[PDB]
Amino acid sequence: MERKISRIHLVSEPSITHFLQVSWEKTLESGFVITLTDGHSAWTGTVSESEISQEADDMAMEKGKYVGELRKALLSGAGPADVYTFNFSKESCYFFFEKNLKDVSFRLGSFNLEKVENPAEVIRELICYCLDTTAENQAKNEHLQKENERLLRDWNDVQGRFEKCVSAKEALETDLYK
Amino acid sequence: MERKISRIHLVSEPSITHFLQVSWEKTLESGFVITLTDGHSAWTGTVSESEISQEADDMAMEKGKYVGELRKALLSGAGPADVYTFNFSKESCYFFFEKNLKDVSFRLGSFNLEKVENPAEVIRELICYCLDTTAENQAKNEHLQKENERLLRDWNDVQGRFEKCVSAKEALETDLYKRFILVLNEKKTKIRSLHNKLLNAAQ
Amino acid sequence: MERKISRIHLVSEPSITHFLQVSWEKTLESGFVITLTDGHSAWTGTVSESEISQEADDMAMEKGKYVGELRKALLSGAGPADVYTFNFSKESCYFFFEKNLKDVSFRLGSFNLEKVENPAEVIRELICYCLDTTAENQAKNEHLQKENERLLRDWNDVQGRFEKCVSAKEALETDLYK
Amino acid sequence: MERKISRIHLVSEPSITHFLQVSWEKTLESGFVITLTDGHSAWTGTVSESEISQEADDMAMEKGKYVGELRKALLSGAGPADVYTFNFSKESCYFFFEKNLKDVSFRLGSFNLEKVENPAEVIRELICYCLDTTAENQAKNEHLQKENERLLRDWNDVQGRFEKCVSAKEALETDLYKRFILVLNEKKTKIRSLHNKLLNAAQ
Repeated sequence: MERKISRIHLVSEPSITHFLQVSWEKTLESGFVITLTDGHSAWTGTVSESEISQEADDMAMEKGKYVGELRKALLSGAGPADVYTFNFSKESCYFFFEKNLKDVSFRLGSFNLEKVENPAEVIRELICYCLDTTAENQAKNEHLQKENERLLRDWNDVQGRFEKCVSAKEALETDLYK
Repeated sequence: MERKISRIHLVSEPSITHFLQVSWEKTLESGFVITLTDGHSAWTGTVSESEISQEADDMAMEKGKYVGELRKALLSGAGPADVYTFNFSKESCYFFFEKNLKDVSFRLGSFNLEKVENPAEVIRELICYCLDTTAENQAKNEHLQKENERLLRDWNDVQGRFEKCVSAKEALETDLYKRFILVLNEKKTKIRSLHNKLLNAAQ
Repeated sequence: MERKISRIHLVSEPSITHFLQVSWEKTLESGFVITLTDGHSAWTGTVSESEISQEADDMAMEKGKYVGELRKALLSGAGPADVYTFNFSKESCYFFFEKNLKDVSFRLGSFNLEKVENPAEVIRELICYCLDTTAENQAKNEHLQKENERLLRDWNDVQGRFEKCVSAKEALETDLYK
Repeated sequence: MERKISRIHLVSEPSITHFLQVSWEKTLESGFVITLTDGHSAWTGTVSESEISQEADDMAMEKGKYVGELRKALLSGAGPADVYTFNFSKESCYFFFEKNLKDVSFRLGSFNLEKVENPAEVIRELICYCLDTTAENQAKNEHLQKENERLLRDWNDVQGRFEKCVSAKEALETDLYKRFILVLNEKKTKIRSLHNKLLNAAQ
């Protein structure tokens, strides 16, 4: 399974940074689970692959394009120009996000999130994930430097073999064969 | 500032995974702030450079070795055989940790942690910090990657330019050589044209 | 425009008191200008609202919290416990301030200050500002006392009206109506 | 000690604003120290109680009125119609000021000012002094403010307690009154019960 964690700002609470954890199986369009967090409370919701496909229809868009918008808006895939906003009512339990073109905004999606009974468990899980992840990427990068390091020392060996070659030549002619 | 995050298990709470966030400026030896979390509440404390030197003396251990111990116990820098344990009284807010040696554990250090009034902000700050870290590292990957692909190309085409130089010089030289041979010959062809027609011109 | 003038002590010159003049338009986070003075020389620098927001990020803090720290440290908003220190190199032109928690200090900010070509003009301006200000606050307080004074004399009138009321009563019954 | 700061304009330097800092102990009449500044350099001098009395006599002016003039000219206590001028020779260090009367200015006083070796400290001291003043005054505001809010409440609830007293007494009294009326009646109801059944008991 795959996930993406990102930070957003709710239109109703601009002084605080909320977080988004979105996870899916093979593809985002195959359906995904979405969790919103403020670091203490947690709200989760599910979106089936049929609700997605259905929404793309209601919007006169090709499923691919819509999914694309979903990536940009929910998996932090937005471009420098793209501007997305997010809304959530901690009473309504209704979460909706919009795209803004020149200040003219249009609904892009919306779903209901239910309050998580055990938020600290979700959060602990999120941190473990990040921990494992940072560790993996640390390794990869560490292993990648060993490789670059090898290339350099591996190259330094060629230098030496070359010098020894020249000397063998600047010699052999002048000597051995006279 | 430097910052390190890791998971630990409290002796009194073996079922719930706790997190430790250590922040410091230059070396751990200069002091450092330490935060503990269960993802719901947060406790923070500070350990000064003095307290660190004091503790190290109380164990008759040279600072270096001690700072190293703090590094292993508190920054996940512990070896596979290293057994460190952590203790925290949520009523006392006294936190001490010990290194297990010869089946017996010895207190390696301690400190007090005030309860954090606003845990959420602390957790938020941690996730913010992780996001930056994940993003920062991913980029270093991609940069190291290209730097890697770069080196690999300079190699793949060095033995390319090299084989060409030789051919070049291998050519200029052969001319230079064939010439000299020609010179050696002319100096002998004139000798015959003469010595023969010279014994004709002279005698 | 708003400003705040305060006194600090540079780690490198503890025997002398330096001064800080910080000014901003609507908000501190909207960007501000900072001037350091020793009463003779002057060093000024600017901080845009984007450098601020940027710094809060690098520090894993919410813009609001960071700005808060800036107020406490640069506009003398520190609490009794808070301890901030300030550094400046009159060669490096580099100014940096740190917060100290139990003697363990952490960088909080830093910027470059350029030497002011006409320090006495800045200083004269600062004094005019203080002058105007002291005058305003003098007025306000002076006007506020006239008000308190009015209330007291205004109240003394009620006393008299009351006495005249009683007398009218202790009379009317005993007299007029007999 | 008392201290007053103000801006003035020197006749010889109409473009640069200068500052005057006057310090004294009880009354200006007891002597006082005066400092002049352009924010770069500083000149200081002292004017004794004697010199002040001497000058006042040299003008056949009663001390009181003269001290008042010094107050207006040197402590910003000058009226809207008052025109005072100031003169300073940075080469002589002689400073004299005059009051403009009937289109002609008359010297009101003078004194010498030695150049201050360390101007910065003087300026620093002034800003330090202003900081204290701004802080001290702001506090008096806040204190006067509360003292104000206080008085306003005692009023808003006095007409409250008052309306209640009346109701209280307005009640106790009505009982006290209704009783007496009852007494007056009983003294007449007995009269009838008797006089009628008494003319029956007697006759």
